[PDB]
Amino acid sequence: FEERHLKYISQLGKGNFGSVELCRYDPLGDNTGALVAVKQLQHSGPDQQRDFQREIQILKALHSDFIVKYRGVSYGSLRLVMEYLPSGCLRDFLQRHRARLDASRLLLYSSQICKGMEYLGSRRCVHRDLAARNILVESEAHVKIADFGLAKLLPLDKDYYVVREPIFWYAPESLSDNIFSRQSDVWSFGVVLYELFTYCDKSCSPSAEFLRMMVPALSRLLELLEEGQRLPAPPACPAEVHELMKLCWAPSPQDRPSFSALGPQLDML
Ligand SMILES: *CCC(=O)Nc1cccc(-n2c(-c3nc(-c4cnn(C5CCN(C)CC5)c4)cnc3N)nc3ccccc32)c1
Repeated sequence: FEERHLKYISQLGKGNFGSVELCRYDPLGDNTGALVAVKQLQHSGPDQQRDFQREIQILKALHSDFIVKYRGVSYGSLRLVMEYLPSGCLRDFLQRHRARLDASRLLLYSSQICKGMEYLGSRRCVHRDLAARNILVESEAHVKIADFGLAKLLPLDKDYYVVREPIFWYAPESLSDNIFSRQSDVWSFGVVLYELFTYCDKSCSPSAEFLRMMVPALSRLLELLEEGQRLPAPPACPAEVHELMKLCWAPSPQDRPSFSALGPQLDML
């Protein structure tokens, strides 16, 4: 993509180090292009540049109807071009349209994220940042997984990555030892199920609820969880959905289900 032809339209979100923009790719120069989401880093230390170059590679190598489709890059500051999903992130989506959405639909959105994550597993990829806010809505019927800004691939003959270089979605062994894995994303998925069936309600949000249950955070959370404390059953959440969450939140990652194992259970409800 030629920088000069990525004609700016509007800004969609603004982060700590980097922000995303809405653009139209009009190479013919006649206001008739294709609408893409473009991502840059503004003020960013070398640590954040190395990360952005992986995202571009990881995201490029993924081909799944439940992950944001990479389109290309620009100038190489390097800009990452992706498809535009105008319904915006699921967290804010479930809030707005809470009335119209029912359990059946939340199951559907679960199924799709499950399948999505599963695919990441097959690629030996750990999202490390899986939550309702990092889901996006294509349509009422379709959601895609997003922000691979903290995604890391597994070392070629290992099931886990110890990261040296967010908190309420982590697993104990990620809180305690900064160990990350497929099996840790299953934990995180347990949390997104909570988020889904609370319609991401701010009041009983994962953040609020763990704060209401308890000196710093990481260590107070790691202790709570180690002691067996988990997030509450959401108001009207069905029994099977609540059970799948508990299984997702198992202390030992080897005992947590796989997305391969999760999918069929969610789909048969
Ligand atoms: C709920 C959290 C949140 O705000 N997330 C978020 C904001 C901005 C950009 C991304 N993001 C994209 C991406 N975003 C959109 C998008 C964002 N907002 N909209 C709608 C605009 C119109 N209004 C009325 C409703 C909201 C659309 C569309 N397409 C994409 N690709 N992509 C990435 C990739 C990495 C990080 C963040 C991304 C998310």
